[PDB]
Amino acid sequence: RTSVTFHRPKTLSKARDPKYPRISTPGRNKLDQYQILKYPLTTESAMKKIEDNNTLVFIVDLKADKKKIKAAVKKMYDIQAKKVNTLIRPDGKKKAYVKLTPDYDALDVANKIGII
Amino acid sequence: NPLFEKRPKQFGIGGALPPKKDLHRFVKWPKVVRIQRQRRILKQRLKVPPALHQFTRTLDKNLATNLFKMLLKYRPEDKAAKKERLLKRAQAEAKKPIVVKYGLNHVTYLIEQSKAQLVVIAHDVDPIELVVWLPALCRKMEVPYCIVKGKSRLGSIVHKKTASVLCLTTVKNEDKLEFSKILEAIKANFNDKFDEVRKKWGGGVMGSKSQAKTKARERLI
Amino acid sequence: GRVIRAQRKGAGSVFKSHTHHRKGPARFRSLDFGERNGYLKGVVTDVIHDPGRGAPLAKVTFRHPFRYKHQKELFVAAEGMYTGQFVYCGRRATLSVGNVLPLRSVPEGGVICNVEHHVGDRGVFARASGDYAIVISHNPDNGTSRIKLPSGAKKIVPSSCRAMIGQVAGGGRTEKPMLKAGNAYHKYRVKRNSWPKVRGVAMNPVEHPHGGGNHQHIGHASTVRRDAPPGQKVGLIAARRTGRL
RNA sequence: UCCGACUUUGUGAAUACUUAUUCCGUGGGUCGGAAGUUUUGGCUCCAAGGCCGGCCGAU
RNA sequence: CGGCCUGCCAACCCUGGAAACGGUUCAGCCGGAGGUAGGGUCCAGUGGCCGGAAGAGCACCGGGUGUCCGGUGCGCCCCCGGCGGCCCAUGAAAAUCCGGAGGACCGCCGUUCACGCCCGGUCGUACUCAUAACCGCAUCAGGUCUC
RNA sequence: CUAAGGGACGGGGUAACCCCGGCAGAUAGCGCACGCGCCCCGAAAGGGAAUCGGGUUAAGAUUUCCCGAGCC
Ligand SMILES: [K+]
Ligand SMILES: [K+]
Ligand SMILES: [K+]
Ligand SMILES: [K+]
Ligand SMILES: [K+]
Ligand SMILES: [K+]
Ligand SMILES: [K+]
Ligand SMILES: [Mg+2]
Ligand SMILES: [Mg+2]
Ligand SMILES: [Mg+2]
Ligand SMILES: [Mg+2]
Ligand SMILES: [Mg+2]
Ligand SMILES: [Mg+2]
Ligand SMILES: [Mg+2]
Ligand SMILES: [Mg+2]
Ligand SMILES: [Mg+2]
Ligand SMILES: [Mg+2]
Ligand SMILES: [Mg+2]
Ligand SMILES: [Mg+2]
Ligand SMILES: [Mg+2]
Ligand SMILES: [Mg+2]
Repeated sequence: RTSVTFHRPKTLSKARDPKYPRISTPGRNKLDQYQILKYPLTTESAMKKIEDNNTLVFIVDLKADKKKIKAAVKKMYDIQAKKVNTLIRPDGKKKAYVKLTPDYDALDVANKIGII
Repeated sequence: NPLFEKRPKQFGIGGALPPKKDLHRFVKWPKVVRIQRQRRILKQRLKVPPALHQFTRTLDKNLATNLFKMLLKYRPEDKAAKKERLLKRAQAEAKKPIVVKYGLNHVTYLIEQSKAQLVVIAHDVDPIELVVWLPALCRKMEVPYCIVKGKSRLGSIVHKKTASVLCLTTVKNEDKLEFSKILEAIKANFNDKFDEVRKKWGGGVMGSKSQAKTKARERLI
Repeated sequence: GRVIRAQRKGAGSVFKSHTHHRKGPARFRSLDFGERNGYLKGVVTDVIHDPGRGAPLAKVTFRHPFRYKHQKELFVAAEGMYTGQFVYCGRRATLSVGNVLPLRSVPEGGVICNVEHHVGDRGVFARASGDYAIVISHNPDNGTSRIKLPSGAKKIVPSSCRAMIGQVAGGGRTEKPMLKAGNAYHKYRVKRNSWPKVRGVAMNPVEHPHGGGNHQHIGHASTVRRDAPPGQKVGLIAARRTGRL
């Protein structure tokens, strides 16, 4: 005992291997792409962003962060987002500014969706 | 090789830093270790009444190893052996066994019934009031008894832990002479001395430092 | 009535000491084997000011006796100590100002400061600026020593108690007139909430035993029993005499 | 708050003891018995060496 | 933001050796514990030139022209530097970052270098800040911290 | 991130609500088997990774959008 100080010794601890699962339902992704992308904005200010900055405006879930948004637009419309700017509006909803990469034309995407 | 050389270090008060030492006696132990060590010291310092001090006198090592090697002959059957004996009887569809008796209530009953031929008492029954009266009862009933070290040793014989008392009522005819020689030695101690034993207190031993500093004061006279 | 000001200080609410800019407790290094049997050299690195303390403190660095580490100490500085000076602590330390010695090693008449009351106390006596204790006599049978405290009282201490050689630095501080309420305000700003004292005769009876009256006067003897309850024990407490001799 | 009784509260000599209790110190770091570093404001740890993982060096 | 230059006031280095003392500030003060002098190192800048960058912005003329040269200061605001004074007053801490002492260990393996590749979450962000967006029952001569 | 300060494991008190943090309790872990070992909250004026110029709206951006140029 070269130390005059006693320390608690290191003891083995096993991991949890339960005899039954506490949850048996698999657990389903309730924040899927349809919850993330609710609907696009069609205001006059929102329509200007389409042809001026290659940008689509969406109303998004409050629980959706920027990473889920760009993954959602890719799985919904097969387009690539260059960047996503988000805000929470004074009405309490979340609004996303989705700028598409060059070689994606938001006006063509806007025509396919139906907002134009 | 001339390159090799000694590089001694002088370990003074303001000298080289000392190497790792044992430092065992200066270790600050957990509270559980400190309480059990102080409990041993307190029992040494406090005057121990004779009825408790008598458990300090234990069976001799030579006698104890003789008695236990004989107590091993009369071990009760283990759980598997009892199961096997049940099956063997069931195949026919026995004999009176000679085994050690144990359990404080059962041993106490045998002694008052005058059937105990030898009583073995453990020296470390933690509630000491369980067996503190036992040497008096065995001596009153004229029963040879001894105090041996280890309740866990007594427990091992009966396939338990901490038997705390063992009783022999019967011995085999192959062991009558050996059991009798054992019996007289256990009677010479523990039974014929019980009367003189009932007056010895023996519990006032001080610490080594306290002893050394009284010897000096005694030598200064 | 209401709780008097003397009683309210024990709650320690606004009467706690002002210690936000203090440099740490000033005291000897913990007694150990090297000090008990030999000497240990440290070097003074700084002489610093401690708010609320009249005496300067000395920062001293030792080498740890068994760990590869530095050991930094801070105690009250004796007068004459200086930076870059070697100080020695222990049984075999030389009788020089700034050294820390057991009382057994200090002859009769020596001037000492920061004197321990119990062995390993790290210094309890004669710590204020300009103060010191005097070694009066030694008893080898009981292993005790007699010292004279700054108040004049004789005291019996174990001969193994440690003291620093010399007197505390910063003496003469209270000979200078303060001259100003503002100088007193700054002095107590770094000590405690105590300075501006209102006379008890200037109060109402609800606040003080001296309060009230159509003239400012105590109206009863200002000497008070030693066993008076708090709130009643004001004025001169358990005084054997009064007046100016 | 002072003061007395009981309790905590024990042991042995013609006042002593120490383990209860109380207080102080330490990162519980050289305690008891025996045997055999004053240097100048510098650095100092994790052993060289010897002998068979082991012992001395480090009673 | 990047490169080169410059290099204040202090601080530091090398040579040398000072009374008939000298150097020096508005004030101080400094020198055989090495001054004056000579020659250098570093430090900071919100300093200079180039890149950025004239392609911008601005002012004119109907695409075009120009965007230049000096002077001054007990001036005002901000920041910095370096001295002096004052205290029975001596005027936070931690995260974070950098440097160093040592050298166990290690060779086709080391590399705090340049260039090159990818990524960067959540919440706030409008407006008033007051003789009308705050409190005083009000669109109240009051009150309410700043640049 | 820490400041004055606040809460709080164990322990102590308390009929319980609750009141006490230095009273030290095997302190619950950290590097490379081996080695070491003296909780959180609390500042949009304290400390602190890194951005600039120009343009743009009815309403934004006194550095978030656009252009260009950097940085961590
Ligand atoms: K009251
Ligand atoms: K006050
Ligand atoms: K007064
Ligand atoms: K009065
Ligand atoms: K904004
Ligand atoms: K108003
Ligand atoms: K902050
Ligand atoms: Mg945002
Ligand atoms: Mg009045
Ligand atoms: Mg009154
Ligand atoms: Mg020059
Ligand atoms: Mg340019
Ligand atoms: Mg132009
Ligand atoms: Mg201004
Ligand atoms: Mg190195
Ligand atoms: Mg923290
Ligand atoms: Mg605090
Ligand atoms: Mg609790
Ligand atoms: Mg915080
Ligand atoms: Mg800040
Ligand atoms: Mg605006």
